[PDB]
Amino acid sequence: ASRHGQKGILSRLWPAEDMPFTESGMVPDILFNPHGFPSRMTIGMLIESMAGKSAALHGLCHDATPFIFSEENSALEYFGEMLKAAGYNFYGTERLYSGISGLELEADIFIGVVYYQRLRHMVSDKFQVRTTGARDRVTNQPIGGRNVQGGIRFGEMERDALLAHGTSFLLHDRLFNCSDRSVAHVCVKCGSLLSPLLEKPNRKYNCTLCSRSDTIDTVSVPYVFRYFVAELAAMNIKVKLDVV
Amino acid sequence: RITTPYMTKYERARVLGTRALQIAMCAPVMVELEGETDPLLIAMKELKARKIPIIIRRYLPDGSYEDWGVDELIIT
Amino acid sequence: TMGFPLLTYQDRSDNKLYRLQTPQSPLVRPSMYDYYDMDNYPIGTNAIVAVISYTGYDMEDAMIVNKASWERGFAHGSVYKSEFIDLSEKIKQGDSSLVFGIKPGDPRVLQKLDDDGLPFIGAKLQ
Amino acid sequence: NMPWRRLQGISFGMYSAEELKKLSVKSITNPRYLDSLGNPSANGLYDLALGPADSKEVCSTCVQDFSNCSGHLGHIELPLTVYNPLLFDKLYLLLRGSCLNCHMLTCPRAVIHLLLCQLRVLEVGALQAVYELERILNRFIREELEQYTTEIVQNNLLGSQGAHVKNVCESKSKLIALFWKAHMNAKRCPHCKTGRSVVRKEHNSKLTITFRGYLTPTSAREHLSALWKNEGFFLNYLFSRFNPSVFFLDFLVVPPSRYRPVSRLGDQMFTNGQTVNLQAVMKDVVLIRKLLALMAQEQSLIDKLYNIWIRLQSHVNIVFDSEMDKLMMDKYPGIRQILEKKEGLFRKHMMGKRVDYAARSVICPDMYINTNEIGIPMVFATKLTYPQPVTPWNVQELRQAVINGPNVHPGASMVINEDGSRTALSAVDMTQREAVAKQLLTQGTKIVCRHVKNGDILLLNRQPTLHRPSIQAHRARILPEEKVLRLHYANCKAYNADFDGDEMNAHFPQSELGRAEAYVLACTDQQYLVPKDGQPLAGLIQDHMVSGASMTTRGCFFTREHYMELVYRGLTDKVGRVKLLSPSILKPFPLWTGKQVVSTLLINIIPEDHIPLNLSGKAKITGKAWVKETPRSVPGFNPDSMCESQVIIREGELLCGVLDKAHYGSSAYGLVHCCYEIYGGETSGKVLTCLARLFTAYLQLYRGFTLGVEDILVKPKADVKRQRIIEESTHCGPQAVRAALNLPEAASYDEVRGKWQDAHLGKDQRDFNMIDLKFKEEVNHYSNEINKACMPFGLHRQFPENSLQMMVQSGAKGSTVNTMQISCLLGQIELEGRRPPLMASGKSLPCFEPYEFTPRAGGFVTGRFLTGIKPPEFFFHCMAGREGLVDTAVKTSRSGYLQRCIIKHLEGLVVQYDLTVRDSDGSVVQFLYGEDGLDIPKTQFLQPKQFPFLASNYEVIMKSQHLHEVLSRADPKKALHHFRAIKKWQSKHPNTLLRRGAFLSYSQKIQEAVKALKLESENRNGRSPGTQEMLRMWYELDEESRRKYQKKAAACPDPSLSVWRPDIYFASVSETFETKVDDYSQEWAAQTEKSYEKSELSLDRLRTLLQLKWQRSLCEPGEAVGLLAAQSIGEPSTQMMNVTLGIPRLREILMVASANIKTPMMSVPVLNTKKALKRVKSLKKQLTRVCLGEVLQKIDVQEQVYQLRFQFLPHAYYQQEKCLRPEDILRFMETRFFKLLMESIKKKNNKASEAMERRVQAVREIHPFIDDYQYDTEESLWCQVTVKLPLMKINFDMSSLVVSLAHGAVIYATKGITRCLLNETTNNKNEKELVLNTEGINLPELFKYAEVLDLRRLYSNDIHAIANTYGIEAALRVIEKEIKDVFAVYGIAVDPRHLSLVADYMCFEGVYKPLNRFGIRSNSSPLQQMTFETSFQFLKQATMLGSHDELRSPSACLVVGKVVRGGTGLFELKQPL
Amino acid sequence: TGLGLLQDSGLCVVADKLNFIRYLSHFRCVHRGADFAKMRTTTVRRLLPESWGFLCPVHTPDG
RNA sequence: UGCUGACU
DNA sequence: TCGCCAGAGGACAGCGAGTCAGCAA
DNA sequence: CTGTCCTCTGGCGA
Ligand SMILES: [Mg+2]
Ligand SMILES: [Zn+2]
Ligand SMILES: [Zn+2]
Ligand SMILES: [Zn+2]
Repeated sequence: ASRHGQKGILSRLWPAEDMPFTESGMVPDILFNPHGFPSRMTIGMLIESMAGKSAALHGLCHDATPFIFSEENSALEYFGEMLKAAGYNFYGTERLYSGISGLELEADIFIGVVYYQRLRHMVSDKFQVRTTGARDRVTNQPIGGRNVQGGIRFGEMERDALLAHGTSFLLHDRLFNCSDRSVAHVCVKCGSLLSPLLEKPNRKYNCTLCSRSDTIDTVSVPYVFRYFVAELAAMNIKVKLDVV
Repeated sequence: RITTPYMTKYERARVLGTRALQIAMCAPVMVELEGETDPLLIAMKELKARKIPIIIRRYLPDGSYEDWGVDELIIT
Repeated sequence: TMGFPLLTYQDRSDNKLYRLQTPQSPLVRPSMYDYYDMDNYPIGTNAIVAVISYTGYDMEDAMIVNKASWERGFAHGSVYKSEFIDLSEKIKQGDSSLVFGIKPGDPRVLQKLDDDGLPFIGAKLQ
Repeated sequence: NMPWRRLQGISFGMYSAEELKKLSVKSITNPRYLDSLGNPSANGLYDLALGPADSKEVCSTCVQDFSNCSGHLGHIELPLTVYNPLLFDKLYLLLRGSCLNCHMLTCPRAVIHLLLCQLRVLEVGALQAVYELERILNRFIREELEQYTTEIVQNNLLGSQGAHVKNVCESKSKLIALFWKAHMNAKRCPHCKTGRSVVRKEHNSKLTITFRGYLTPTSAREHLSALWKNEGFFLNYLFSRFNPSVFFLDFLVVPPSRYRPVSRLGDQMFTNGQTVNLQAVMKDVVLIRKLLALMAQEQSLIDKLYNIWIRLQSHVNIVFDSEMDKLMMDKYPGIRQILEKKEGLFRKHMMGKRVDYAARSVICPDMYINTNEIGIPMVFATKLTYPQPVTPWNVQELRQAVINGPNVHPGASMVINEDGSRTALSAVDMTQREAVAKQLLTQGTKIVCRHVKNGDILLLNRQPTLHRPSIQAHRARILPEEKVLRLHYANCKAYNADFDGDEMNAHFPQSELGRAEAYVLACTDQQYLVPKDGQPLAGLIQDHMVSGASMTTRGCFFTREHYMELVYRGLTDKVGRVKLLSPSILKPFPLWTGKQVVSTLLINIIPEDHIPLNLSGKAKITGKAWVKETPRSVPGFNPDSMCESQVIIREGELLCGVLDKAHYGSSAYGLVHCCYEIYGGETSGKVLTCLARLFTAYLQLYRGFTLGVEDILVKPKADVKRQRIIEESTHCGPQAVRAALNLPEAASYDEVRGKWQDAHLGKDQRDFNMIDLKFKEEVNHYSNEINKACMPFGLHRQFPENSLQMMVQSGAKGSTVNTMQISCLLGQIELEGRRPPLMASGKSLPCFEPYEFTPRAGGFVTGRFLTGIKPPEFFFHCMAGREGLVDTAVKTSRSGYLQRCIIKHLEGLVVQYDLTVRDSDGSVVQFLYGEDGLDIPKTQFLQPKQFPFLASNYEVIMKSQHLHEVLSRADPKKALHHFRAIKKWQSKHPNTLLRRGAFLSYSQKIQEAVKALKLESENRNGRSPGTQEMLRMWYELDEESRRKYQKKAAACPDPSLSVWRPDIYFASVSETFETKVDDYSQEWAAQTEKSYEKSELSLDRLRTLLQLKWQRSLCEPGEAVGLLAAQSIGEPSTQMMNVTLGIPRLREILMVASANIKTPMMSVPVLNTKKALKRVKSLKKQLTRVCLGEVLQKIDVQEQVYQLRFQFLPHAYYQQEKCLRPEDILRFMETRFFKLLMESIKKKNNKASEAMERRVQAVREIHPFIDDYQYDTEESLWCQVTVKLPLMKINFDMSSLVVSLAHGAVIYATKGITRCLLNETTNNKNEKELVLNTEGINLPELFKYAEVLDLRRLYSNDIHAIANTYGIEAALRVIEKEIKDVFAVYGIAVDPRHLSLVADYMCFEGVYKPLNRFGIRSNSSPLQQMTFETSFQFLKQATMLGSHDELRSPSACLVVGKVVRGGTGLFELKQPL
Repeated sequence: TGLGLLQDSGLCVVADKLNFIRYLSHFRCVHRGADFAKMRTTTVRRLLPESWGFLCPVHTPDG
């Protein structure tokens, strides 16, 4: 970031022989796209470049105190006079060559010295990849953190934007085959998930409510749905489900 | 017999997906693959040759259905 | 900002502490920066910036850094992670299960610890 | 091998309480659940029969460990009965309206039997039977109703499966709600007149019957048990065969221990909030079991029994709903809080699960990978694994992956066995991985979990997901040594990514059936057009726009070697020769043009077999931007015939035009949009990639772009004018404010400051905003004067060579408001639409005198960012920038809630094979998607203004897309004949509103009858003397079957899309498209005649082309268009004068559907006749409200004898525009005010402890307090009154009452109308229009002026009033127009096909229903409707009604783990045997 | 008794020396209140002209 | 699990 | 003489996504 | 905070 709110990530490390060298032999060490100025109107960066270049040239140290330079005494006039007094040009543009083709670019570039700060947010602290790992034991879903392995949340907005594509199987994959997917089995006649019970060791799940074991059939169902049926039973509510 | 003759994009997607999941489970490829390791490229190769013996069962909102052949369906 | 946070390392035992190696003082700065000496604790570095559209990788808020400047020490830094190991944990009010120490010859700590169950000062950890 | 069995339906009922037994492994009795060391104490909550809570133990009930044991249920057996907290309130009502003596409900048996029969008929679906039964009753009890009801239920059975539809659930909901709401109040008992044993319940856990006893759940239980017996036939339908026993609990169920996990809380290592509530119940059970034993070993003992009962009920209450009981503490959240909230269990872990095989990292710009690709930084690639099956044709490349290992890139972390599983290769000995590279192909084959392999498909998402384009599929380009995910800049606007720290998620499909859909459907080139309005989304940005605009300009010449190496560097071609061009200049030196570079790059990208496209359009850079020097006039030159403003691509070769943002950009109909139409979405992506590379090479090699200070600078000799204008602007405050207070034009310099101060400290504060506005106008005039001086030509460098211009002017970045405000003016600051606020002393800032007139003191900043802004302007600018930041945060919450509401309702609306948009219930919201099928994306070039483009590219559009074959297989006779019939009809009937009729057509003899025949009669039966002759001649004195005046008067044939199935029927198009095609064919056959270019296309081949292109743009079956409408109304709002604006209005319209809106209005045109114009003046003056307070000078109250003189105003200044007269005004006081005065005096005193003569007499005839008023024979000179209450009254300054009453006292007003006004002009086309707008709403009170005003063309924003005077089909269009006008104020434009669906859904069932929490009550899905809001009320409802769910919604389909019933899941596959 | 305060949380906060400009701003911060972070209306966020010289217009968190 | 910071 | 048009307040329930950390109960 | 929904609530001719 600069001292004017122009934050940005580092996208490339440009080789030092592919950088546009100036007619003085120099070569920039920061390349800043000129399109952040028109909409953000940080005209203080364009003045800091010239002030810092004039400082480095004359061994001085200029002040950037607010409200010290009026319309009559401008900052650009002052620092352009400083530059023109060092053999550079008023408007702060020195003309570069192309470090890749070796030709003097048609436009003269605006170069200078500005003070960069390095921010505390690094990709090394904000990057995550999960394949398989821990699980919330109440719902049997990924745990949900970065210090712990943790999964990223899909979300209801994403669930509603993914089924506007008509991709029902991408939704099935994300929400069902990746987060939680169990084989809870039900009594087909009673249609109840709480009723099938195992035995004491031919291990046959037998329905407790009606003593038959030919009526039990396994169903592929989420795990939070079984948790939901259990917490509903807790309230005496019954979820009767029709198996086909 | 009354629905559109063409193959909607959702139908193409699901048919390619199913044919690919079949090829990947060691199913015979009737398309003479030529060195490609992707089952989805093979499924597209088969769809272009009109060799897919699947029956799209289009469901109407009242339960009534119509069974179309993947061969008898204009792929755009 | 990653800067120079303080002068007394070896003493703080914080959790995280970001340090910039070679800070500089702005060549263009308000005079109040000099009333509260803020150069006792610098925050950034001066860089030669050109405002040019040249790469194709510096668009939409992204920036380009010369590679030789980055290999000559431009904006290098470090973090200090201090971890307080109080070993009254792993136990309750029983016998002292807690003394940093190595039983002699453990194949597990053959040469990574130094006989008081603590890494060497200067050793690299992975 | 999966279970294979699927779910069809889920019903919610209540458990018997006797079948919960046997659903219980053991009864728990030990309160202390945590062992001394933290293990489970036997017989406590955490037990080893209720399942192993953790992997350490094995259950006692079934030997099995955690992760394999389904937990078991247990029961805290209660000492005595307690009421169940959910079925409790109903119980109360079942006891409020009932005779505790008789044990029968106090309702007239008529209502009981009527409702019983209505429920019996609803259970099968019969919906007319409801009103038929009600009318049979009113016209007439059990035998009368049961005959009809049984006849219905018998003749209309087979409909129990077709009863779970909206319109059948709304009726039952309304019936039962009305019953519970109106017929369960306490009433004197029918059979015994004294059966009101008033149950009256205090806070929950307390019911008190009177003779003030406490109702014990056992006595209430017996009362219910004996009331069911008498009234069961009726209640078994109001509750489903509900047993009354379910209303009471004899035990509490402890859920399985695996669902209750011990965590930690302050000073407690192992505790779950649910076990802490159940432990409180167990502890009360133990204290109560002791008191019972104390009675057995035997008023305080039983008062204590009744107090411990009330305490025990609340723990079970708290156990069910943390906040049911508010007087208890140590109350952790119940189940209502486990289920129902944003944290909840539905909006989290149900709709928003967490996913495996996903990555998240900061995204970085790439640009050297194709637009359909993502760069993966070799750290995800080595972890993200796809589990591919091993087969004969892949076992070779899989073998290399298992050999490469878990850590080298084309490798694999594991291999799953046929029957076993999960033999991990992660070892790094490199020999066992080879030991297992064999035995691949050595049932289900081994599956190798391979890494990402540089062609894989990945779903990428940015987290504020507001549209479909926020999730797109990309093609896994693997990059080495990074931790960032690299993405092309064309895909930025789709995600809203900005490369300033912009973490993004990447999901890895794992099924091979979601890969097919990521490739076909979710791909990132099918996403070129936004679904909101079909306009392009992908496009180049920033310096790819300033590069292409400066290369395609006219004076750019390149030598052979810069021409080349600029073509090959954009192409990077891989196959086949590069087709070059010829130099434009061949002689002095061979040279190229830069437009030729783009040309030759365009003829290589377009697919080899297809032919280059023709294109004609406009550029973004106006042809006026280049005019340096004053323009002169040449007699035959239309300067625009040869201008850089017109883009002319002729056979893929750019011949003219700059090609700025208008192409390459996010603008429609450009070069890339036409490429995407004629040649597909992959070719447009290729064009974008190659053009980006070319425009980067150009700026990097030969040119350069920068932005210095000499392009923001301003010429001298132009800043002098700016300075003089700024000096002049410092003198415009006094005049502005003064002439806005309507003060004497001059001579007052301090009265103005005082008037401003008064207006500032006023109460209404609308004479202050007047000054603010009339001051802003002056300042804005001055600001506009200053911009013109400097910005156009006062700049040191002009547009071709200025770097700021040519960046805002080619659409690269910024607007013209930014270029200024950097030079020559910053502007007038406005915070809330007003100037900065003043202090409490009248100064806006400590630097400014109080009430200072200078515009500088009000936020008019004349400084620019070029030369900074002084300290006060920096503060005012800071208030405005902060208002913006505070505001953006508030807006995101408001918009996001509105999207969820619309999304939750419209989610299941999908286009179906019949082409109807139908809800999941089967309900038909629309019969064609937007009134014509047609998807908003594919309808962009079907707009007249583009047949010109489709005609030019006929050959590619026919060859590449439609094909000449489809014309061969397509037949139009059925549809063509229909349109011929329609055309003939409309030819015989030019005026289609002329009351066609057979008999009406047999009124042409009108003269024949009026001549002599009917001259002798009267109005026999009210008709006429001459009408009876016509009736006689027509009736039976005409031919039997040849009296065919019918055919001359028959209806227009019904539209073709209605009868002829637009999908399978060629030439069956919309009635508005065929008109456009006719118009264009007629205007195109008359252009070919004078064309000097050979056209090999015929009008009747162009017609078939357009008809095919229509038939193919037809909204594929399964589209799910309701979700698209939801997201299209949401995204624009989420992002972004006497009416409402913004999200307030959208929420009034959609979410609230209010009958009370903040700003109701009307607009009737004025009839355009000389008499009407004269009458309207009186009409406006007639409907404005005149209130006693608006006509009064001051009161004079004397005081127990309280006199009052009103002293009314003179007519000079209020009769002008109020239409009032003094006799009417005074008569008003005598009959309304002077009696409302005594009404208010009683309002206070009830809780305190020749001709003058007749008027006075009648007035005191009616009231006993007044004595005598006055009279004013000369314009209301002195009109007082006198009262007296002589004994004892609170003598205070009653002026307060007679002033608070003389304000809300209005002489006369039309109900609902507060003021009218005639906005003179509303049209330029027919400027003569006049409109009588209003600020109230009363539709009928305008019907009396059908001759002064046009009552057709009447409009109102109310939508509930329109729906009551004109119907619901007329409110649909008002809804649509309101949404459109709300979006229009911001330039947004949602496609009409979305508002049509929203309005059709809202007005589906006959009423304007809100799109909110009360609109879902009429919804056939209990699993939906509880995933939205108030999940516990919707669960209690669904439970006490036995409501059944069909698992057809998206929510009900994602809750039970099914595949949604739209889009890709809408059909089977049925492999044939 | 809440001490005549109206707030019962966020009374003391961690002072972190990430920089000396993060640290020096903890002893010049003034919090309108922790309850106002939960409000529909935004009128305690208006930067009135009476905080001229007493509160900085620019130095406010921006979320 | 909550309170404090912080990112878009 | 209280039913229904009017009329009042009281209660509830909603308040954008998704991330990372520390500290402490 | 703002909205509907909800629950009453006593008050003149039929
Ligand atoms: Mg950003
Ligand atoms: Zn059973
Ligand atoms: Zn078990
Ligand atoms: Zn009775």
